[PDB]
Amino acid sequence: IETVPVKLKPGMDGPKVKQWPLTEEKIKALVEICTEMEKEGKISKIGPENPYNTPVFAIKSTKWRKLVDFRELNKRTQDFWEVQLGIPHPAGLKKKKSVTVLDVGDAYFSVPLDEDFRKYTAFTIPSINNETPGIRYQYNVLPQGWKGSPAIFQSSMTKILEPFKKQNPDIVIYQYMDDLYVGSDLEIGQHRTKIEELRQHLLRWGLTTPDYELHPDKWTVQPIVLPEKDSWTVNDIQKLVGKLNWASQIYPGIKVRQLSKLLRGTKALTEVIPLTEEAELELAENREILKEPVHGVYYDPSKDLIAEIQKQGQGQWTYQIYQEPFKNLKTGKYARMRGAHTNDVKQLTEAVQKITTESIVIWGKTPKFKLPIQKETWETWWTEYWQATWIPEWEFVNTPPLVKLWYQ
Amino acid sequence: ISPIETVPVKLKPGMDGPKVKQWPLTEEKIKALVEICTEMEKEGKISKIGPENPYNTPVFAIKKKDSTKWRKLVDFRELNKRTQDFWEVQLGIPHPAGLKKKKSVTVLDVGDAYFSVPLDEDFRKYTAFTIPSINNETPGIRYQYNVLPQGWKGSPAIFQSSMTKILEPFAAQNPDIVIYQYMDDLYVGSDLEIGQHRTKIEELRQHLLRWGLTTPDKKHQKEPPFLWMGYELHPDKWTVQPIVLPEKDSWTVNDIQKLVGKLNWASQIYPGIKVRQLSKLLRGTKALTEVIPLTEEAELELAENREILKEPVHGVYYDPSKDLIAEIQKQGQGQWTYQIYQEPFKNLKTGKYARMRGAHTNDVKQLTEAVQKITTESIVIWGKTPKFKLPIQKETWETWWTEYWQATWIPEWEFVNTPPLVKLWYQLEKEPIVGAETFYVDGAANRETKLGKAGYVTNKGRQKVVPLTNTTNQKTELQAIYLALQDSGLEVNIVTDSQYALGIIQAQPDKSESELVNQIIEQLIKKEKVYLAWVPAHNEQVDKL
Repeated sequence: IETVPVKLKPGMDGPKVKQWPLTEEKIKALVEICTEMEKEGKISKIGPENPYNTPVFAIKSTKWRKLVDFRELNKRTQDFWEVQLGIPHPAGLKKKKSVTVLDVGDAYFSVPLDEDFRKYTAFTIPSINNETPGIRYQYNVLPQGWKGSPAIFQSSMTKILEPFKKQNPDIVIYQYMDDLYVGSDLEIGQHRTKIEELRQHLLRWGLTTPDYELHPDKWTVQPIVLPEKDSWTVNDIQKLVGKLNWASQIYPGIKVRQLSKLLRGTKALTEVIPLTEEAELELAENREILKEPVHGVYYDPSKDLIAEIQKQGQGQWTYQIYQEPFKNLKTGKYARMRGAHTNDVKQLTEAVQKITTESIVIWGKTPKFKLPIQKETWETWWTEYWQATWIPEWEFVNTPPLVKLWYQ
Repeated sequence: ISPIETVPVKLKPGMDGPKVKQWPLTEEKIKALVEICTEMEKEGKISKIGPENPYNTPVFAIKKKDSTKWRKLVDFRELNKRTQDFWEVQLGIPHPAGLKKKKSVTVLDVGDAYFSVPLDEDFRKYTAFTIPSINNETPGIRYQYNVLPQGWKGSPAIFQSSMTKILEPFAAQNPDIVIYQYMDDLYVGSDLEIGQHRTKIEELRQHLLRWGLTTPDKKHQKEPPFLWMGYELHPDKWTVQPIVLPEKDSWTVNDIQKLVGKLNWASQIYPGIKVRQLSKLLRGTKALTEVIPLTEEAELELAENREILKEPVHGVYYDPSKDLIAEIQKQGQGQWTYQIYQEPFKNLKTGKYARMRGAHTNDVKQLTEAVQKITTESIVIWGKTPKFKLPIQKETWETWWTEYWQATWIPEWEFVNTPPLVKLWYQLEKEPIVGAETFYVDGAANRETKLGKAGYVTNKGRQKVVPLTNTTNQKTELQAIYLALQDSGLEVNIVTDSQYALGIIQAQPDKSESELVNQIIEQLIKKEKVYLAWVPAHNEQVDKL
């Protein structure tokens, strides 16, 4: 098998991202892994004549896995390799009643990587206390985590999958970087049986796959609705008017002036202003407008997806995925159900993963996150709960939402 | 040179090699240059090729070590600009608190290191230089390099990997001895009976010499304690080489920079050093040598540092069998101090955290930030994270992090009862207060007029308006809340159309670089119950316009 040649975007230079420091445990795990991989031909030590680097990490699902962070190489090459070798994203996958996610990254490691390109997969096992130079490798085979890998392999993957796709014309199969998403409208039992059939079929053709079934029938944009009380106060009216005014940014037909006239004289917060018929008119019309979806909300495929997350206490989190402000493409809520077995960063990591999975199933792209967390904290601990082969882009917000329960 | 395998070096893509002018120099300089040049050609460091090479780099001749011995050196700027990049020569240095006591330590400085490593052949043509005789009216002689030239872009990294490869065989035959590398030095540690350690040092020396690398054959190592990168490394302790703090009347920008630098450098092993008021001065303007008068606070800080500093303090080395503790104390004005130790009599090291960003800061959020900075530092230095000793109650912390808008991780930590304890000094109500007066506050200013007003109207019919000079919309927005607090009982509901004020106050800050906000803090601490609610503008806001 000869190598698919990989010409980067013209003028692009290779990744030069510094390596993060790791604990001793994870450095030893990386040393083990890489010594095995060098033994198997998959990587090779490199000289100082190679100036590139790309971070590595050790994650876990009981022994250590190595995770390369190829985000820079991805932008630097595959923005030409979503073009030259793109994988079309099936708009039908999102509609299937069940979708299972199979890891098939182990395939790539059989395929040699183009000679002239290997230099850019360089990584460094770091060393504690700067005591020794750091161990320097580059890949001789298609690396997991690189977007070029499944692009190069998709011919092989299409062939391997053809018999199953003939036998099963309704099952949807989409390959994003290291996983197949397999969607069916079967009973969970029949669906799991057919997933196992695909597993054994992949194995009959020599694809190992290890060994948790998501359902995209959720509501697209969860509609937020004002509280329903059997008694209203001045401050209840004030929160209600405030929450209705902020929605005016999204549904512009928010008709609230009967409520502003309902709290007209300077009253104590605890006083209960009665429900005017004008007031109940405004309130019912506004609930009605809240039931309907937004207008003009579409998915611009030229642009990037943007996700925002808000912590809600008691282990609850809310998120919105949008491309322009207030034109939400999807909204949801995550809740980790484990008392003292989960903490904030565990929850945020699991939520970021769930949002990225949803985003893939729905659009084939991943979103850039606006994470509510101190940059250095996340940089230190995000690996401790990360169970995914890919890594979304992200950034860190420092202004808090003064709008918390405006989302839930 | 050496039988070492060269590393292939190519020029930057689509670049040619240097073709730079060689203006003639002093005849004396040319003479000394030819002397040393032909002497190092005899040693194979350089060769002489005249005819076909179109490249050229300039040479200079000076006398910095006047041993009746001049020195040639080459301005490799235009060549360096055209050679490829390399693997970044190791950025950073090992900190002494992460070193482990080895029963014996030797330091070996490698002599004329770069000139003993060969240069990739097909690249040598790009190091060519020339020597003229008489104003170029008679031709000159042209040389090129066979080894890593002094101060060329690839020299240090290529040297480092050559050295690593030469070490590998000895390291394989000697697992019990440990060799760390730095620019020209080897640091060899062992826990062997001293005679064995000396025999091993001579074995390593002969190894290196057989690879072409000379090493001090004397009672080589400048003995312990070692003066290393601004450090004193003692057999069982480390500290910083002494720091002289000058006494001067006037102070320049450069001198305050040097002082703040020496102080922060000292702060890694001397506990209690502060630099808040010293660096406040430089943070003023971007002036480069402006004569900045010293202030009163800066001078007390300098006195206190001077009193910490005239007495010696040391650190211990790391023992991986004994666990790792970090303890944190507060100082004041967002300054925090900490110690990393394994036993409470001697520290591995010390350090300070300064709340730099955020004019509306919080004690608990800052403490978190300090735990973070320490955690990163320990992952770097020791490869694990400390167990923390923290002056905060568990109920305090669990209350804070559960209500805070960000997600925050809190490693294994134990409360310490040392003051000044870290607490939260007030908490707004979650819901309005029955039987408590409601204050519709608002305030206003004019951008160009710079005059403003601030006031309130209450459900009891109480109204106040107060005028203010040189204020902003935001400052009067906070002043209106301050009025409501001043004029209210121990339970007060407050209503503002200023999302900025709600943002400030809801951040539960403990101190500010703003007198007004500190007065609001003292009021909120004084008040028993305060619910603060927000509404938008367009109430009482129109009466204070």
